[PDB]
Amino acid sequence: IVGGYTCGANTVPYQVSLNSGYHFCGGSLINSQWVVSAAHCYKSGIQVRLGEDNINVVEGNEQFISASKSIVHPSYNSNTLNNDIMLIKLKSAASLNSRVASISLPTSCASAGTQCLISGWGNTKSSGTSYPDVLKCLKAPILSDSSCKSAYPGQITSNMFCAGYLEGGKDSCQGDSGGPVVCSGKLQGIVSWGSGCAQKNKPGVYTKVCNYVSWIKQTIASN
Ligand SMILES: NC(=[NH2+])c1ccc2[nH]c(-c3ncccc3[O-])nc2c1
Ligand SMILES: [Ca+2]
Ligand SMILES: [Cl-]
Repeated sequence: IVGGYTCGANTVPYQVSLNSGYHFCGGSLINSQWVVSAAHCYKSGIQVRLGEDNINVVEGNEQFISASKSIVHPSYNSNTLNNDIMLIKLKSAASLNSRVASISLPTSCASAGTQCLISGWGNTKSSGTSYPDVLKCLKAPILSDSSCKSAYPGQITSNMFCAGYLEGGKDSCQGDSGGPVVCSGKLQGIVSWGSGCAQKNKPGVYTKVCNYVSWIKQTIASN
Protein backbone atom coordinates (compact mmCIF):
# COMPACT_ATOMS: atom_id res chain seq x y z
CA ILE A 1 0.00 0.00 0.00
CA VAL A 2 1.60 3.36 -1.04
CA GLY A 3 0.33 6.57 0.71
CA GLY A 4 -1.60 4.60 3.32
CA TYR A 5 -1.47 4.41 7.13
CA THR A 6 -0.88 1.75 9.78
CA CYS A 7 -4.30 0.13 10.30
CA GLY A 8 -3.77 -0.72 13.98
CA ALA A 9 -3.51 -4.39 15.18
CA ASN A 10 -6.53 -6.55 14.27
CA THR A 11 -8.69 -3.59 13.10
CA VAL A 12 -9.24 -5.49 9.79
CA PRO A 13 -10.16 -8.96 11.21
CA TYR A 14 -11.08 -10.51 7.83
CA GLN A 15 -7.62 -9.83 6.31
CA VAL A 16 -5.46 -12.94 5.75
CA SER A 17 -1.85 -13.32 4.53
CA LEU A 18 -1.12 -16.19 2.05
CA ASN A 19 2.26 -17.61 3.01
CA SER A 20 4.71 -20.13 1.32
CA GLY A 21 7.76 -19.32 3.57
CA TYR A 22 7.14 -15.56 3.05
CA HIS A 23 3.97 -13.37 2.52
CA PHE A 24 3.12 -13.30 -1.24
CA CYS A 25 -0.59 -12.23 -1.38
CA GLY A 26 -3.52 -11.16 0.77
CA GLY A 27 -7.07 -12.62 0.91
CA SER A 28 -10.38 -12.14 2.74
CA LEU A 29 -12.07 -14.59 5.15
CA ILE A 30 -15.77 -14.93 4.01
CA ASN A 31 -16.83 -17.83 6.42
CA SER A 32 -14.85 -20.05 8.86
CA GLN A 33 -13.40 -22.40 6.24
CA TRP A 34 -13.20 -20.27 3.06
CA VAL A 35 -11.02 -17.39 1.83
CA VAL A 36 -11.37 -15.37 -1.38
CA SER A 37 -8.20 -14.10 -3.11
CA ALA A 38 -7.04 -13.49 -6.70
CA ALA A 39 -6.48 -16.24 -9.26
CA HIS A 40 -3.02 -14.88 -10.05
CA CYS A 41 -1.93 -15.55 -6.42
CA TYR A 42 -2.42 -19.29 -7.06
CA LYS A 43 0.50 -21.63 -6.14
CA SER A 44 0.69 -24.89 -4.21
CA GLY A 45 2.06 -25.00 -0.63
CA ILE A 46 -0.20 -22.21 0.68
CA GLN A 47 -0.53 -21.72 4.44
CA VAL A 48 -3.26 -19.11 5.30
CA ARG A 49 -2.35 -16.84 8.22
CA LEU A 50 -5.25 -15.24 10.10
CA GLY A 51 -5.18 -12.66 12.99
CA GLU A 52 -1.91 -11.14 11.81
CA ASP A 53 -0.65 -7.59 12.26
CA ASN A 54 3.21 -7.93 12.25
CA ILE A 55 3.76 -10.86 9.77
CA ASN A 56 7.36 -11.38 10.99
CA VAL A 57 6.51 -11.67 14.74
CA VAL A 58 4.12 -14.16 16.51
CA GLU A 59 2.34 -11.60 18.75
CA GLY A 60 -0.70 -13.69 19.74
CA ASN A 61 -4.08 -14.03 17.86
CA GLU A 62 -2.50 -15.72 14.85
CA GLN A 63 -4.03 -18.93 13.44
CA PHE A 64 -1.91 -20.66 10.72
CA ILE A 65 -4.04 -23.14 8.71
CA SER A 66 -3.02 -24.95 5.55
CA ALA A 67 -5.19 -24.61 2.41
CA SER A 68 -6.89 -28.00 1.63
CA LYS A 69 -7.62 -26.78 -2.00
CA SER A 70 -7.61 -23.60 -4.10
CA ILE A 71 -10.26 -23.15 -6.86
CA VAL A 72 -9.21 -20.71 -9.57
CA HIS A 73 -12.17 -19.39 -11.58
CA PRO A 74 -12.45 -21.78 -14.67
CA SER A 75 -12.54 -18.74 -17.07
CA TYR A 76 -9.56 -16.93 -15.50
CA ASN A 77 -7.41 -15.50 -18.37
CA SER A 78 -3.81 -14.84 -17.17
CA ASN A 79 -3.12 -12.46 -20.01
CA THR A 80 -6.06 -10.05 -19.48
CA LEU A 81 -6.56 -10.98 -15.79
CA ASN A 82 -10.29 -11.19 -16.55
CA ASN A 83 -12.08 -13.36 -13.80
CA ASP A 84 -9.14 -12.84 -11.42
CA ILE A 85 -10.72 -14.55 -8.38
CA MET A 86 -9.89 -17.74 -6.46
CA LEU A 87 -11.46 -19.48 -3.49
CA ILE A 88 -9.29 -21.30 -0.93
CA LYS A 89 -10.82 -23.90 1.39
CA LEU A 90 -9.03 -24.28 4.77
CA LYS A 91 -7.94 -27.78 6.10
CA SER A 92 -9.72 -26.91 9.45
CA ALA A 93 -12.21 -24.16 10.26
CA ALA A 94 -10.82 -21.02 11.87
CA SER A 95 -11.87 -19.99 15.43
CA LEU A 96 -13.71 -16.71 14.79
CA ASN A 97 -13.55 -14.10 17.54
CA SER A 98 -13.26 -10.28 17.46
CA ARG A 99 -9.71 -10.44 15.98
CA VAL A 100 -10.54 -13.00 13.27
CA ALA A 101 -13.94 -12.42 11.61
CA SER A 102 -15.41 -12.94 8.15
CA ILE A 103 -16.61 -10.12 5.84
CA SER A 104 -19.98 -10.17 4.03
CA LEU A 105 -20.39 -10.66 0.31
CA PRO A 106 -22.38 -7.81 -1.37
CA THR A 107 -26.02 -8.14 -2.50
CA SER A 108 -25.54 -5.25 -5.00
CA CYS A 109 -22.56 -3.65 -6.84
CA ALA A 110 -21.17 -0.38 -5.44
CA SER A 111 -21.40 2.90 -7.31
CA ALA A 112 -18.69 5.35 -8.37
CA GLY A 113 -17.77 7.66 -5.50
CA THR A 114 -18.27 4.92 -2.86
CA GLN A 115 -15.37 5.17 -0.31
CA CYS A 116 -13.71 1.80 0.43
CA LEU A 117 -10.90 0.49 2.63
CA ILE A 118 -8.07 -1.44 0.94
CA SER A 119 -5.43 -3.15 3.16
CA GLY A 120 -2.34 -5.33 2.83
CA TRP A 121 1.37 -5.96 3.46
CA GLY A 122 2.45 -5.07 -0.12
CA ASN A 123 5.10 -2.64 -1.25
CA THR A 124 4.83 0.95 0.20
CA LYS A 125 7.06 2.75 -2.46
CA SER A 126 5.93 3.67 -6.00
CA SER A 127 9.54 3.85 -7.13
CA GLY A 128 11.42 0.94 -5.38
CA THR A 129 10.45 -1.80 -2.78
CA SER A 130 9.88 -1.24 0.98
CA TYR A 131 7.69 -4.07 2.45
CA PRO A 132 6.09 -3.34 5.83
CA ASP A 133 5.97 -5.60 8.88
CA VAL A 134 2.48 -4.44 9.90
CA LEU A 135 -0.74 -4.08 8.02
CA LYS A 136 -1.28 -0.87 6.02
CA CYS A 137 -4.65 0.68 5.12
CA LEU A 138 -5.83 3.08 2.47
CA LYS A 139 -9.32 4.66 2.08
CA ALA A 140 -9.97 5.12 -1.73
CA PRO A 141 -13.10 5.81 -3.81
CA ILE A 142 -14.46 3.70 -6.71
CA LEU A 143 -13.98 5.71 -9.95
CA SER A 144 -16.54 6.04 -12.76
CA ASP A 145 -16.27 3.51 -15.59
CA SER A 146 -15.50 6.31 -18.10
CA SER A 147 -12.41 7.45 -16.14
CA CYS A 148 -11.28 3.84 -15.67
CA LYS A 149 -11.64 2.96 -19.40
CA SER A 150 -10.08 6.28 -20.34
CA ALA A 151 -7.05 5.32 -18.15
CA TYR A 152 -6.70 1.73 -19.48
CA PRO A 153 -8.33 1.76 -22.96
CA GLY A 154 -9.29 -1.73 -24.20
CA GLN A 155 -8.14 -3.44 -20.95
CA ILE A 156 -11.14 -3.09 -18.61
CA THR A 157 -13.81 -5.83 -18.76
CA SER A 158 -17.18 -5.67 -16.99
CA ASN A 159 -15.60 -7.75 -14.15
CA MET A 160 -13.23 -4.95 -13.18
CA PHE A 161 -13.49 -1.47 -11.65
CA CYS A 162 -10.90 1.21 -10.83
CA ALA A 163 -10.49 2.73 -7.39
CA GLY A 164 -7.93 5.22 -6.18
CA TYR A 165 -6.59 8.67 -7.04
CA LEU A 166 -5.73 9.97 -10.53
CA GLU A 167 -3.31 12.51 -8.98
CA GLY A 168 -1.02 9.56 -7.97
CA GLY A 169 0.60 8.95 -4.50
CA LYS A 170 -1.94 6.58 -2.85
CA ASP A 171 -2.58 3.06 -4.33
CA SER A 172 -2.34 -0.70 -3.63
CA CYS A 173 0.81 -2.40 -5.04
CA GLN A 174 2.60 -5.79 -5.44
CA GLY A 175 2.14 -7.91 -2.30
CA ASP A 176 -1.38 -6.47 -1.80
CA SER A 177 -2.78 -8.70 -4.66
CA GLY A 178 -5.74 -10.89 -3.60
CA GLY A 179 -6.63 -8.63 -0.68
CA PRO A 180 -9.88 -6.84 0.16
CA VAL A 181 -11.57 -3.67 -1.04
CA VAL A 182 -14.43 -3.24 1.53
CA CYS A 183 -17.14 -0.63 1.07
CA SER A 184 -19.99 -0.19 3.58
CA GLY A 185 -19.10 -3.51 5.27
CA LYS A 186 -19.27 -5.59 2.10
CA LEU A 187 -16.41 -7.12 0.09
CA GLN A 188 -16.73 -5.29 -3.31
CA GLY A 189 -13.26 -5.85 -4.77
CA ILE A 190 -10.12 -7.95 -4.80
CA VAL A 191 -6.73 -6.20 -5.46
CA SER A 192 -5.82 -7.35 -9.00
CA TRP A 193 -3.47 -5.13 -11.13
CA GLY A 194 -2.45 -1.61 -12.18
CA SER A 195 0.45 0.07 -14.18
CA GLY A 196 3.26 0.61 -11.62
CA CYS A 197 1.98 1.73 -8.22
CA ALA A 198 0.58 5.17 -7.39
CA GLN A 199 1.42 6.71 -10.80
CA LYS A 200 -0.68 9.70 -11.98
CA ASN A 201 -3.70 8.76 -14.08
CA LYS A 202 -3.04 4.96 -13.58
CA PRO A 203 -5.46 3.93 -10.80
CA GLY A 204 -5.59 0.40 -9.34
CA VAL A 205 -7.91 -2.13 -11.06
CA TYR A 206 -9.95 -4.51 -8.91
CA THR A 207 -11.95 -7.67 -9.55
CA LYS A 208 -15.67 -6.73 -9.27
CA VAL A 209 -16.92 -9.22 -6.64
CA CYS A 210 -20.68 -8.42 -7.01
CA ASN A 211 -20.45 -10.22 -10.43
CA TYR A 212 -19.33 -13.50 -8.73
CA VAL A 213 -21.58 -13.95 -5.70
CA SER A 214 -23.71 -16.82 -7.19
CA TRP A 215 -20.48 -18.48 -8.49
CA ILE A 216 -18.91 -18.25 -4.98
CA LYS A 217 -22.10 -19.59 -3.31
CA GLN A 218 -22.55 -22.47 -5.73
CA THR A 219 -18.90 -23.41 -5.67
CA ILE A 220 -18.76 -23.41 -1.83
CA ALA A 221 -22.02 -25.34 -1.68
CA SER A 222 -20.55 -28.17 -3.82
CA ASN A 223 -17.03 -28.39 -2.18
N1 LIG B 1 -0.97 -0.48 -8.98
C1 LIG B 1 -1.74 -1.35 -8.36
N2 LIG B 1 -2.90 -1.01 -7.81
C2 LIG B 1 -1.34 -2.70 -8.29
C3 LIG B 1 -2.07 -3.61 -7.49
C4 LIG B 1 -1.70 -4.93 -7.37
C5 LIG B 1 -0.60 -5.34 -8.05
N3 LIG B 1 -0.03 -6.49 -8.12
C6 LIG B 1 0.99 -6.35 -8.90
C7 LIG B 1 1.86 -7.41 -9.13
N4 LIG B 1 3.03 -7.12 -9.66
C8 LIG B 1 3.95 -8.02 -9.92
C9 LIG B 1 3.71 -9.35 -9.65
C10 LIG B 1 2.48 -9.72 -9.08
C11 LIG B 1 1.53 -8.74 -8.81
O1 LIG B 1 0.30 -9.09 -8.25
N5 LIG B 1 1.14 -5.13 -9.39
C12 LIG B 1 0.13 -4.52 -8.83
C13 LIG B 1 -0.21 -3.17 -8.98
CA1 LIG C 1 2.50 -11.95 13.56
CL1 LIG D 1 -12.53 0.55 -24.29
